[PDB]
Amino acid sequence: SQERIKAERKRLRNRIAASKCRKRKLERISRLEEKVKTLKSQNTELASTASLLREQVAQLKQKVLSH
Amino acid sequence: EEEEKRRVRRERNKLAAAKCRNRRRELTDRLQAETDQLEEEKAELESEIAELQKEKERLEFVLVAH
DNA sequence: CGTCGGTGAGTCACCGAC
DNA sequence: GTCGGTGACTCACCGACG
Ligand SMILES: [Cl-]
Ligand code: NA
Ligand code: NA
Repeated sequence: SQERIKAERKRLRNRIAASKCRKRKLERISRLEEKVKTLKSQNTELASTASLLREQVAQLKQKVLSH
Repeated sequence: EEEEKRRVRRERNKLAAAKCRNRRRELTDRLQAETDQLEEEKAELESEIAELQKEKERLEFVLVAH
């Protein structure tokens, strides 16, 4: 019947929308987990560069102050 | 009444589904807040580095002048 | 207006863990 | 061998919109 075809087509459409909806949820999580892992790595590198520069600056202030 | 174990199962699985959806919402909110904070800490570090590199070179040119 | 798509929630089928 | 976790189908609900 046309009532059955219409009800089945609606279920197909909604099944497509649900799969897309679920996929976007998991992709957002996957994207965020990667960005967190990357930012942690980058900030560790940046912290070590800052630490070195601070010591280099400290020494240079001492070389300058010795004049 | 034999099929009443079926009813308790539906009630238990209903709560399990709600818990699964709530954990996914919490994880998303946790990761977003974590990302926001890490992005802020990265900006501050990049700022401190830029100022330290400037001061390093300033002192280097002061020293070369003496 | 009337139908659509996006989303929350209930359900089923399935699986892995203890 | 039972239980909870989760992917997927489904229905209810609502706002979007031609
Ligand atoms: Cl199907
Ligand atoms: Na699918
Ligand atoms: Na929960």
